[PDB]
Amino acid sequence: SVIRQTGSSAEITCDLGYIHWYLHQEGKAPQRLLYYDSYTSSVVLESGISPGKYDTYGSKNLRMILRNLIENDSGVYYCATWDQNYYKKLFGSGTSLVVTDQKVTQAQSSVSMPVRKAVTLNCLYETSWWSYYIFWYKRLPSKEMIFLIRQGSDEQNAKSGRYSVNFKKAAKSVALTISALQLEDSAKYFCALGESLTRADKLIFGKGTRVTVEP
Repeated sequence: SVIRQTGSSAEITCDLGYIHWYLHQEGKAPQRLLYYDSYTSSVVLESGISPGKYDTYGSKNLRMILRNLIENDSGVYYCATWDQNYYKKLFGSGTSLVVTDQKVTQAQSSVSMPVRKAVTLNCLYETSWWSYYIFWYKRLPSKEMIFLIRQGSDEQNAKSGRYSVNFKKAAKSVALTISALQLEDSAKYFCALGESLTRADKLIFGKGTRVTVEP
């Protein structure tokens, strides 16, 4: 939770070989800004992103500095990395900054359920790829993206714990159902697409869907 003001600079740190910095702005879906390889010190910026705006350093050490702040840099920044077995991308703690003066859509609306009752969150996705993965995450009030489930474009339906994906490739729909909804499940759930399991592969996110378990 970091206040700052235009023309200034900001140092997001990271508490996790390739690291991916994402930016998550209000009401928008999270997006990769770039990814950086420690080994090579190489950096690869995404389309439109301007070089010399984001500086990245480290390998305790890993940080990103933003160079010329502007209210649009406002948002919450995350560092990310593929798990050691590429089952999932792991996300860092999350850092909200405030500067002061292939498609994925989850249009479903804030939902409210009572406790110990199921909820199915919808997620529809567009893609040119023959093969890809879908990852569902839970964004906590602390702003931490937790990983939940992954559905493979060629697997049977995902089940893990209370989590269930009903996979419908023909219609590219992947709604997550959480089973015994409990108070703590009250969160915002993001649905993500990826193409392959590789150091460089990014995640394309929906804008997510608030769940509120009620007693």
